[PDB]
Amino acid sequence: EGFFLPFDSNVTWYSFWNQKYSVATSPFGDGVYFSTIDKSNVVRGWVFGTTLDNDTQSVLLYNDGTHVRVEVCTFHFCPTPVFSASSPHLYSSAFNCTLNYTLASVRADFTEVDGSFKTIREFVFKLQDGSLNVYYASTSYVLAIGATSQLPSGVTPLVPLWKIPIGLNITNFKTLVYLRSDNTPLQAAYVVGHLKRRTMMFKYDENGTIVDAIDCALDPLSETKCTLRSFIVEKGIYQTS
Amino acid sequence: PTNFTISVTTEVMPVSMTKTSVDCTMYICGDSVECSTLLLQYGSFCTQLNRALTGIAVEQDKNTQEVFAQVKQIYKTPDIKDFGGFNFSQILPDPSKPSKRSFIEDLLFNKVTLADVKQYGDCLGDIQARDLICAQKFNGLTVLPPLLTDEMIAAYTAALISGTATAGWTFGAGAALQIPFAMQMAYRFNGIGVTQNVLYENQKLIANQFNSAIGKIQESLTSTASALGKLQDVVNQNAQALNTLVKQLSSNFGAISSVLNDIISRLDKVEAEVQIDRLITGRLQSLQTYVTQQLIRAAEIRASANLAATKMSECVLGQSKRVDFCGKGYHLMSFPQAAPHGVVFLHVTYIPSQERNFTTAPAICHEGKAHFPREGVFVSNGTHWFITQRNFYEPQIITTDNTFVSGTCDVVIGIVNNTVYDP
Amino acid sequence: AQALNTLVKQLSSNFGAISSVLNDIISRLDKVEAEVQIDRLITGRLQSLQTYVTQQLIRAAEIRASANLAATKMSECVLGQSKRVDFCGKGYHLMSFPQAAPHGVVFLHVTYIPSQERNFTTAPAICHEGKAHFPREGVFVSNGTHWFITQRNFYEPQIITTDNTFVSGTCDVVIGIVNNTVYDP
Amino acid sequence: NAPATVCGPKQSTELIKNKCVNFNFNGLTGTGVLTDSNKKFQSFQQFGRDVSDFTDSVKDPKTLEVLDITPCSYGGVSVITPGTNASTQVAVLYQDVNCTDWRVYSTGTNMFQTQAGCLIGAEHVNNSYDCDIPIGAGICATYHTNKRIVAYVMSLGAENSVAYSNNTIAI
Ligand SMILES: C=CC1=C(C)/C(=C/c2[nH]c(/C=C3N=C(/C=C4\NC(=O)C(C)=C4C=C)C(C)=C\3CCC(=O)O)c(CCC(=O)O)c2C)NC1=O
Ligand SMILES: *[C@@H]1O[C@H](CO)[C@@H](O[C@@H]2O[C@H](CO)[C@@H](O)[C@H](O)[C@H]2NC(C)=O)[C@H](O)[C@H]1NC(C)=O
Ligand SMILES: *[C@@H]1O[C@H](CO)[C@@H](O)[C@H](O)[C@H]1NC(C)=O
Ligand SMILES: *[C@@H]1O[C@H](CO)[C@@H](O)[C@H](O)[C@H]1NC(C)=O
Ligand SMILES: *[C@@H]1O[C@H](CO)[C@@H](O)[C@H](O)[C@H]1NC(C)=O
Ligand SMILES: *[C@@H]1O[C@H](CO)[C@@H](O)[C@H](O)[C@H]1NC(C)=O
Ligand SMILES: *[C@@H]1O[C@H](CO)[C@@H](O)[C@H](O)[C@H]1NC(C)=O
Ligand SMILES: *[C@@H]1O[C@H](CO)[C@@H](O)[C@H](O)[C@H]1NC(C)=O
Ligand SMILES: *[C@@H]1O[C@H](CO)[C@@H](O)[C@H](O)[C@H]1NC(C)=O
Ligand SMILES: *[C@@H]1O[C@H](CO)[C@@H](O)[C@H](O)[C@H]1NC(C)=O
Ligand SMILES: *[C@@H]1O[C@H](CO)[C@@H](O)[C@H](O)[C@H]1NC(C)=O
Ligand SMILES: *[C@@H]1O[C@H](CO)[C@@H](O)[C@H](O)[C@H]1NC(C)=O
Ligand SMILES: *[C@@H]1O[C@H](CO)[C@@H](O)[C@H](O)[C@H]1NC(C)=O
Ligand SMILES: *[C@@H]1O[C@H](CO)[C@@H](O)[C@H](O)[C@H]1NC(C)=O
Ligand SMILES: *[C@@H]1O[C@H](CO)[C@@H](O)[C@H](O)[C@H]1NC(C)=O
Repeated sequence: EGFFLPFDSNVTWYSFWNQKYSVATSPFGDGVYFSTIDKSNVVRGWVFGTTLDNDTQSVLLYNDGTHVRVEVCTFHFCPTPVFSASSPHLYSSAFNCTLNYTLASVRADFTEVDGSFKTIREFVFKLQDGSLNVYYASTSYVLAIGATSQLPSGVTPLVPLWKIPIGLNITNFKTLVYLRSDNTPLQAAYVVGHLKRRTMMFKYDENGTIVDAIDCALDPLSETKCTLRSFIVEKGIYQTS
Repeated sequence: PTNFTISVTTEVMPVSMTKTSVDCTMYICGDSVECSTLLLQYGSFCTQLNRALTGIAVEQDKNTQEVFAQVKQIYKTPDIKDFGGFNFSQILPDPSKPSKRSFIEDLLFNKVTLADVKQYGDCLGDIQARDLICAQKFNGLTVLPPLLTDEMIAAYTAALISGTATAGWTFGAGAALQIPFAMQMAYRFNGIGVTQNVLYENQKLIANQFNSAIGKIQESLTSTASALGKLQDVVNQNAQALNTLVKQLSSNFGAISSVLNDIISRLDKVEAEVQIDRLITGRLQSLQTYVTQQLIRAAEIRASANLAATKMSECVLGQSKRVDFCGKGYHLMSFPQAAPHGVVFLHVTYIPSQERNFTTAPAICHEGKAHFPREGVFVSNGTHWFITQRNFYEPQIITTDNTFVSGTCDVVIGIVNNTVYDP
Repeated sequence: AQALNTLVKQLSSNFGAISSVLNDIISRLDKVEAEVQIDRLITGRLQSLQTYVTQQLIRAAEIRASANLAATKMSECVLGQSKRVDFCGKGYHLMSFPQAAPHGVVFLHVTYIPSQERNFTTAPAICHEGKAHFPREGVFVSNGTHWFITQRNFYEPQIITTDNTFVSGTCDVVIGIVNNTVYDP
Repeated sequence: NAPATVCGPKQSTELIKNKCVNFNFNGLTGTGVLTDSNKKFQSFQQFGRDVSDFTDSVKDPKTLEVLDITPCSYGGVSVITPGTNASTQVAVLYQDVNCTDWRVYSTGTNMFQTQAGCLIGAEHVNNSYDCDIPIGAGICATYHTNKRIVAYVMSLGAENSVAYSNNTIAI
């Protein structure tokens, strides 16, 4: 039991084609679930904070093309911060800045990839004792450019990546993408969910990987699976909570 | 009734459960010397727990002894398994087979998984298998073997049968007295109220029905597996209690961790003692709960074993007049069969069938006196009046030997005028 | 006695406290830190009493089962004659006598044990004529030359009589029937 | 609970495998037997857990290979004795030792497997008496004549046979 995204929960899908662009500031309540369905490297990173103005400081976690940088600075953010191709059009000024280092050396080009969506990159961001914990998993997921905007089936366990000591209050967060040559960005999509304090049962296989988790206290059948510590329930009557 | 059915039905009775012993110092502490001391203050409780478990383990062998070792004369299995047309081969051991058990006993032993000897190298070389028995034994939970092996229990069963096939009911009371099986079957028929001439007149049919019922029993336990559910539940409860005991070692019991190594490595010996004492109290409580539930299950198993010993004495070693005690119907014979953690009784019963309506009278007014039937009832087929036994339609001429005279015929309600033969 | 003495001996357990003696704890500590040690001792001793009471309940259930069986044996073996095999002693039960014992009862089962058996050639029935004769009580026995009818549990031979036997059907159906004569008074 | 890069200065000894040792892996102490493991840790994991919370595996911090941790204490042990003031010699039954040819206290002079474990200190006899001291799996023991502890297969009862005949009865 901890902070998890509930099964079959209300999550918001945000779409990107050459005519629309949606980067609205989602609330950061008890942790969020983030997942980008993308054929290229569009969603560069995120901005975490409270007001996202220069009165308070903010977290700038993003990929510049070759490294994953985190900056806990107080920014004068431009309205709708973006990347003009590889050029960062993020902030006008940055001062009083308490954290600036690179987390990983990940080469991610800004080139547009034609075709259909290829991979889904799933993230879990949660705040624990002033540190931003990042959980990450990447799965191949072929999605077309029409008639379906759903999440993949099954489970994919997100491994713990980083513990960033940002040390500040986070209530809102904003996604940033790259704008190509200052036009409306290419085909991309991202989903924002919200974690809740739930119990959940995880099944580990013989190799140690999590497969087929279940959400305890979602329906009485799941609570029976929780109590039985099993994913197979025999026929009969079962007392629940 | 004008006919009958020879019915053989099974009754599955648990007799013994798994004997177990617990090393407290191995369960409460893994190998921690720091936990071995401060457990000396709780040694009386662990001697109490092991005393209760030893009493249960001794009572299990006492339960097995009181059911199967009723007679101490191990009668030899005869070379011929046919006793007046009655085929005893499926319930007696086959000398041509390597196993010294009956075919029915082999089917019974194949129907229980028996998942509770081991070696340290076996658990050391099979870590990736994650065996439950290795996890039980690494925490000081051992399973003790029963005193009687399955071969000796099968030998006791094969001595109980063929002591009743060759000497019948007369070896549980004194020395065995041999008797032909047809005459002993006639005695059993006389025991249920059927005249023995019915058995001699329908010996081939009765033997064929008995063999067919034995074959029906054999096929119902090469098919469905829910018949041995009581023994399987005994095995499953004994395994589940030990697995719960193993799983309950992950409880923190209010301490900072449920791991003794973590507490010892992070804390010095002023603050590790508090968490270690909390873990000791919790694990001792878990062991006490396990021992208490084992005592409850041992009491239930002992009640079942006492009932099984009573059925061994009254259904196998004799013919019982008690209704439904030795199967449904009029009891004729019972044959024990050795099963894992229990016994299976093959109850041979007499089921009357194919009844016919008859006009009946309580008594016959032949003259100024009244005639009452000695054994049986007065029946009429429409024209003439006969007297027959109750459990089989055998109409006989109403004579003075068939009836007796008591009083006048003006006081019996339902009295019927008819002649009575006098030779 | 062992349960009571174990209850007495378990008062020496510290139960995680600094001492198993209340007087030592009260003499060394004031009432803010003696309270936790006294509470630990209270919890441990209450647990010991609960364990004793639970084991007493289980033993009382076993004793009640034994007493119910003893009352059934008093009813069926002492106040009557039991036809149940091995319920009142080994053998054919005649009578039983209860004897008072400390914490229980001792039954003296008087039983009939037949002995000194002898071999006899036997037949299921007698084909005296076109009809067949079956024994009313007991079995047909032969001493080598003549045929007799005796009761089952005791050798008391007597000649075959129409009162001793009964007639049912012809004699070509019974397997093992022998030829003899039946006396008619 | 996790891989660590800041440690106190203690030592770094060599790995001792297939032997009960006092281990200390990244500050986590304990006793057990270290063996090579077919487990693949996911590079954020340093310790492994069984169905309890016992640390049954560990990732070695120098050579990043997983080692299994098993307790070195294992196997049921029983003592067979006659009464005190009858004898002082005993027989020891090691339930989880196959000595048919060890993890025993003493090698003795009498060894044979009983299907209830290895029996040391009692000589096998071919006779079959009634049970005096139950060992298990059909084996019993007694103090029998110079006096010694002997182990034997228990006898189920007197051997008997009934002369069955289709025309003979016993009265
Ligand atoms: C901004 C955060 C961010 C995270 C959390 C991140 C994690 C991350 N990205 C990876 C690969 C990768 N992931 C990406 C790209 C991305 N994947 C993403 O999560 C995002 C947002 C991008 C960039 C837009 C690519 C292209 C690689 C490198 C593949 C390679 O060259 O082998 C890997 C695997 C590295 C390895 O196996 O050696 C990790 C752990 N990368 C990031 O850039
Ligand atoms: C920790 O240091 C040890 C000792 O130097 C390293 O073990 C050596 O590794 C090299 C390179 O693989 C081998 O050629 C040597 O044979 C190893 N020596 C011994 C004694 O094992 C080890 O690789 C280092 N580990 C890390 C994670 O840096
Ligand atoms: C802070 O933001 C305000 C607008 O809210 C702007 O006028 C001002 O110049 C900014 N100051 C700095 C130092 O960036
Ligand atoms: C972080 O440091 C890099 C150089 O290491 C610098 O280019 C960058 O501007 C810094 N980010 C700030 C001050 O926000
Ligand atoms: C575990 O991994 C092996 C390869 O190392 C693979 O063959 C096997 O299928 C995997 N097991 C599961 C349950 O996925
Ligand atoms: C009794 O039933 C059996 C089996 O069906 C049959 O063979 C036999 O003829 C029946 N007997 C009578 C008298 O009807
Ligand atoms: C008894 O039955 C078995 C099969 O169940 C058969 O092989 C055997 O011949 C039968 N015996 C007799 C005497 O018919
Ligand atoms: C006996 O008579 C009753 C009442 O008429 C009838 O229902 C029943 O079937 C009869 N039983 C027979 C013929 O066996
Ligand atoms: C009843 O049975 C007798 C037997 O002698 C027979 O003569 C008579 O006809 C029968 N009556 C019937 C079937 O109504
Ligand atoms: C039997 O019952 C019938 C029908 O009710 C009745 O007429 C008759 O008197 C009764 N006979 C006796 C003897 O009670
Ligand atoms: C009866 O006959 C059998 C078989 O011949 C024999 O063993 C036995 O001694 C005889 N006598 C008695 C009294 O049983
Ligand atoms: C059998 O008994 C009869 C009647 O007492 C007697 O005459 C006869 O001699 C006996 N036969 C033998 C062989 O003892
Ligand atoms: C009794 O058995 C013998 C030996 O097999 C046989 O010859 C005889 O016919 C049998 N008698 C019967 C079945 O009446
Ligand atoms: C002991 O080892 C032998 C080696 O031949 C093996 O046959 C046997 O099954 C093992 N176990 C027992 C309990 O004897
Ligand atoms: C005991 O029996 C075994 C197995 O048959 C045999 O090898 C051994 O010599 C016997 N010992 C005796 C008779 O002393």
